[PDB]
Amino acid sequence: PNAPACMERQLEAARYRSDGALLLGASSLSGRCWAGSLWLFKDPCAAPNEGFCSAGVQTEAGVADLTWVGERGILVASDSGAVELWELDENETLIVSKFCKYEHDDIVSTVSVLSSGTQAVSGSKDICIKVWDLAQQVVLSSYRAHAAQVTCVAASPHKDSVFLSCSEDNRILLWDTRCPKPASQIGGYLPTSLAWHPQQSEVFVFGDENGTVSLVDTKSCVLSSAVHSQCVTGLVFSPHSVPFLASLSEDCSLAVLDSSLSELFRSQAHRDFVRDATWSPLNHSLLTTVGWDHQVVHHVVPT
Amino acid sequence: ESQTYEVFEKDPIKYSQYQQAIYKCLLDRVPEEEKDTNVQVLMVLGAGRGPLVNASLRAAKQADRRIKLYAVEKNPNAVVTLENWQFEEWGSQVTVVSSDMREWVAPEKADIIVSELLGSFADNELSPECLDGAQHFLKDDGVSIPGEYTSFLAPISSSKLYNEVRACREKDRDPEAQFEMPYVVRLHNFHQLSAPQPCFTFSHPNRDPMIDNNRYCTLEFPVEVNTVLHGFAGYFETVLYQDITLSIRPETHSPGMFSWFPILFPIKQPITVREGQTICVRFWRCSNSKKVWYEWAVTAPVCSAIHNPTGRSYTIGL
Amino acid sequence: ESQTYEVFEKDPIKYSQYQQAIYKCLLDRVPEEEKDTNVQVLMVLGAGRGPLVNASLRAAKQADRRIKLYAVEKNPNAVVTLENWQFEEWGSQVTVVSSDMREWVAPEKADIIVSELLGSFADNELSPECLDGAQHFLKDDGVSIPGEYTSFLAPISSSKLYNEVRACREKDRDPEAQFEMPYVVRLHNFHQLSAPQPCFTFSHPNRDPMIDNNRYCTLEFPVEVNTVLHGFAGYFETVLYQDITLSIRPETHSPGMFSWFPILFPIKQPITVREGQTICVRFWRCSNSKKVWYEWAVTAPVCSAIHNPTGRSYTIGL
Amino acid sequence: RVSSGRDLNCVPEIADTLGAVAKQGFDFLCMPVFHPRFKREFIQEPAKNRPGPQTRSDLLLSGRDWNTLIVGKLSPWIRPDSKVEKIRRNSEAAMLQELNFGAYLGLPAFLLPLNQEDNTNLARVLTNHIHTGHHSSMFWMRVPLVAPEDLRDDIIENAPTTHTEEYSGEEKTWMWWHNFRTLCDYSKRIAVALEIGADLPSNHVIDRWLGEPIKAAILPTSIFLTNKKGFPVLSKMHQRLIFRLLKLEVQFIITGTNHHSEKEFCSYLQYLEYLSQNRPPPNAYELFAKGYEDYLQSPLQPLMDNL
Ligand SMILES: Nc1nc2cc(CN3C(=O)c4cc(F)ccc4[C@]34CCN(Cc3ccc(F)cc3)C4=O)[nH]c2cc1F
Ligand SMILES: Nc1nc2cc(CN3C(=O)c4cc(F)ccc4[C@]34CCN(Cc3ccc(F)cc3)C4=O)[nH]c2cc1F
Ligand SMILES: CSC[C@H]1O[C@@H](n2cnc3c(N)ncnc32)[C@H](O)[C@@H]1O
Ligand SMILES: CSC[C@H]1O[C@@H](n2cnc3c(N)ncnc32)[C@H](O)[C@@H]1O
Repeated sequence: PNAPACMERQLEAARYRSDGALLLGASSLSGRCWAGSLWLFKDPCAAPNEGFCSAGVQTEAGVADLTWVGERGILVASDSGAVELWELDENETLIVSKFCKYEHDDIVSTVSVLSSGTQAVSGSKDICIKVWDLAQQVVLSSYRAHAAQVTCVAASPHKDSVFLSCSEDNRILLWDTRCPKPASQIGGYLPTSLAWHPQQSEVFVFGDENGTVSLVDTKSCVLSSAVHSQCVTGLVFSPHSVPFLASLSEDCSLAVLDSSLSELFRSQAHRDFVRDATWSPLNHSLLTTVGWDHQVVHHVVPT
Repeated sequence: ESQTYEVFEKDPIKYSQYQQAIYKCLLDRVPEEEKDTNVQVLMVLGAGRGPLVNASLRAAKQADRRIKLYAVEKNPNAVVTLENWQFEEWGSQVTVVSSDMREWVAPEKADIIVSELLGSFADNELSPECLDGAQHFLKDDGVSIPGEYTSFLAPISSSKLYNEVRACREKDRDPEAQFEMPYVVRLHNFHQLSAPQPCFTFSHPNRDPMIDNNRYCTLEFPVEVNTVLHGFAGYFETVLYQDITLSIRPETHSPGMFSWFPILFPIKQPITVREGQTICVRFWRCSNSKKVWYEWAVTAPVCSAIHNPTGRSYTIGL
Repeated sequence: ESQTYEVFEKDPIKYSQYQQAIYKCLLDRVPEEEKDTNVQVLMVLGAGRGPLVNASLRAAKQADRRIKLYAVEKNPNAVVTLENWQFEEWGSQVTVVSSDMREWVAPEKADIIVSELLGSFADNELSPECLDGAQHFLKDDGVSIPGEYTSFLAPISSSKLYNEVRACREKDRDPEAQFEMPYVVRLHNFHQLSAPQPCFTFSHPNRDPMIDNNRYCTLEFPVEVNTVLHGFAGYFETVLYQDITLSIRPETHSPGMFSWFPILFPIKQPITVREGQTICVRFWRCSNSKKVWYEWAVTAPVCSAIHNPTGRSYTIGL
Repeated sequence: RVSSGRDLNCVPEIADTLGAVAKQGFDFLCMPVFHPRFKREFIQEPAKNRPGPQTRSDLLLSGRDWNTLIVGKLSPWIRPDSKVEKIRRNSEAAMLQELNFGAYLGLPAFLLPLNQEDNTNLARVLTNHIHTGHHSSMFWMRVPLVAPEDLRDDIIENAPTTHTEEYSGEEKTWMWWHNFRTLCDYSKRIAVALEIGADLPSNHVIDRWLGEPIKAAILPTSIFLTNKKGFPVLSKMHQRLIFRLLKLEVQFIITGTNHHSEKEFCSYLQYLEYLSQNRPPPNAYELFAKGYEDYLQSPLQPLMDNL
């Protein structure tokens, strides 16, 4: 279908867009060639079959993280130390490279798009965090705030200048590019994943390496719960008015939590690391997970 | 290491014999009328980087018979090579197993097991113990390749090699430990005092109740010259299937093959030997649950001390 | 040896505690109404010359409960003692088994297992490994005596003991091997620089999936005096059942008992320690399929070399 | 003239990568043996029973290529001194696996990081590997001149950078090294790969590394200034350091992306060559001495002995 013959084993990311087309990133973390790829599925249930895809392309290197940039654009965190932007064509069959700037000195491990949609922030294994402009295709600022590998960065949903970050230096940093000193440290185990609350601009949650999911307010007093037995890789809120939090880990399980961090759903469907989750915009009770076992499981969440 | 497997693979005569050995065994076990009905279950025990897997594929193609391959290998570094080959080249016909053959719980019994677990003294890599432990998942009418192997010994006079061993004395161990351990060596400046004689033999599959791999062998070597004994050169022969053999015994040496140099069992003190006298050597293969080792002693024309008692100086790890 | 078992048996306090431990466990497991219906299956794992068998008999009589005894013992020399006792005294109530507990295929599951596999550092006789291997023939609601044991460490200054270890240098091994191995010693002319702290703990029956007996423990010892560290004294505590305990930890030492002297982990080089400084020691329990050993290192106030890496100087045989 | 290599943490095709690196004049290539992000489980199911190959085949290069042109790297996720018991145990098994594979390939060197104070369990595992089998493979400990915490940008509002002169505190990275090599009992297989930062520390901090086994000097691309022509150069501070390092005859490694995008990547190396040629030449002393550097010889006794 005007795309690579075969995609890679380790599925790294999975995102839904407005209408409900499932974006897929995948990396080869084993074998001769260690590259990555991007895929589109207008039919979510056809995944991850390469013969039944809308779009697909082979990248130069592996895909560490990606995110939906509107409906056409795809932003990539590459191992080469480059942030890559791809754009779907008008037909939405091909995927042409928009830009591919090698600015990071090491693997780019996390990326997130800011409110405006013309800007994004990246985090690398090198300590730098960089602010990008997608229009001019240049780095606006470069910040060496942490003292270790930047694990996760997360843009504020409704604030352009604000974003979170976390690193192996055991620092959760709340940023604001308006301040002269933008970073601000939020007061045991290393932070691995971040997620802003969709309805509340002052609230966020973070998962650690020990498996604890936590609930933090900007003002202060925090709530938490031992959800997973191993490191929490990602945290994604549902599109509901009263949101459910989907948590995913390296213990090869999925858990859906309520507002009070209480376990609602459990799914030991994956046999390998669970890498990403994405709620279906059409059906809010559906949730799609991807893992290194090369499964694309669709979960019926009781809501 | 990788380059240790590399030099093994750079011996095409050995694998051509293995190819031919399997080729014949396929024809004997599977008739012409059951060509595409019967799929033979082969199991390469100790697959390494997979020269036998390949040979088994070639053997099946020239024979024109169906096979199902396993590739058991304990070394996890080599298993990386196997799986990359298996993904790219072989496919689902070869099932790479990353395990000890003595431990592995087989999901199927084998018609043939193929191994390459032989050193310069045949059983010095504990091929007996490994294949005994892998024997349970062989069919009651199953074949082993090799089906048999024997070790040979011959007394040698070499003032050079004696003086070479002497110089392997190391800090923080017995002063004479170097004399109580075998060496792999291309024997050049030496004198073979008597013709090689068989020492230890092993048959697979072993069907002797309470299988014991401990041994004790007395050899008498008629000497026809005055000389001074310094050690015993070791060789081996192996029967792969029937008339398919490998050998490093000088008189029956496989031509061109260079995958095994001879082994040398030294002695602490040189022993003078007059013409007409018989050199009498005694060789033990000993073991416990953890180790296997050899001991040896000269008993004629004069007695030596027993070498390597309790494997103090040299053991082979189980 | 016989006289090694003799001196073990010449400690009546230990066995009275074992007697009392079993006594209580019988009462808890068997109610009054099931006195002559329920026969408890006891299994002494490592029976020796049978002090526990006897204690188990006494415990059952004072409790007035029915028991069925096994006496598993691997040492065949001791089994001679057991069988002669069993024939003359015990009878068919005691079933003497001559086997390893890790190997033995039990014809019945146990309600209680009783063991005496503890050394001066508790787990230095590989009680964890043995009881893990004997765990399968324990009932799902079965008890182990001891049910738990812990090892303790305390830094010591002794220019005497340091100089004593020094003088254990032997031919034909590492010049500093003597410093990388523990010693059982009645510590007399020494100074305990800090209070003992717990090092390694073990619970039986172990219910942690994929049971791992490897460990790594960091201890910080606050020193309140100037001194020179020469090693670490080792002690242990064990919980037999509940409030029934044995201990050689000085502060909680069982009164009268003399069946375990303290153990000593030396260091190659003495380390000066000022008042107010913290001595930081690191202890590993390591293992492979054949051996178990300890490694250790001081990290504060100055670093020492890691002692006994890969069990080069000292191993405990499996 | 100068022996130089290339550090990469991204190798999509091992054969193609070398070709590019070799064309740019580099002598060897520092790269991972397992994919940096390929995190592996060894205890908990079902991730421990992950199928398929764990990394690349050894057949992709010749034995000689592995032996001379490749330097191994420990994967970044491996943290043997983690506070979490699970991550510790996993990192132990992973560290041995990677080190064993390094020895299998017969690599001449292997990089391990010293990026924190406590590297005790790291040292305990490495020492065990050294005393398992026999190998001549060196181990280059990646240690920075200045710790990452001490060269971070002062851009955190409620956590300002230490503006105090801490004489002992600025020497901390040496103490990281000292403790590590002491634990390992001065193994001759363990050497330093000294990572040079943007801002060089005080002179005393640099003098600390005199008499230490420095085998490599890692140079990031970020530390390079740009001249009027528009090509990479170094400061007069860094120039004096490189001049000192050339006397020790270390192997210079280049790490990081091409910040000088307009020019080739050879330009970085060409500058080190430029510095190599432009040094004070060896006098009659150093001409003759060249060969006997730190070579122990017994004092002559022409009375007792006849020369
Ligand atoms: N399982 C196997 N074991 C074995 C066991 C062997 C013999 N062997 C050693 O024991 C040994 C020990 C050493 F330190 C070094 C080399 C060897 C050899 C392997 C190769 N070689 C011949 C040679 C070497 C060098 C050469 F320039 C020409 C020829 C030996 O003498 N070859 C096997 C092949 C298998 F498949
Ligand atoms: N399984 C058992 N293990 C153990 C392990 C121990 C301690 N131990 C040694 O390790 C050891 C090593 C030696 F070379 C010599 C002696 C010991 C002892 C056993 C006796 N004794 C005390 C003592 C000795 C002499 C004395 F005049 C007074 C008192 C120890 O110190 N006692 C057990 C009893 C069990 F049932
Ligand atoms: C090709 S040389 C012989 C091969 O057999 C392997 N081997 C030796 N003993 C065993 C065993 N018990 N189980 C599995 N493989 C083994 C060795 O790792 C080597 O790769
Ligand atoms: C009474 S001292 C401990 C006793 O336990 C025995 N023992 C130790 N390990 C085992 C084992 N694995 N199986 C059986 N007996 C054992 C020893 O031989 C000793 O007599």
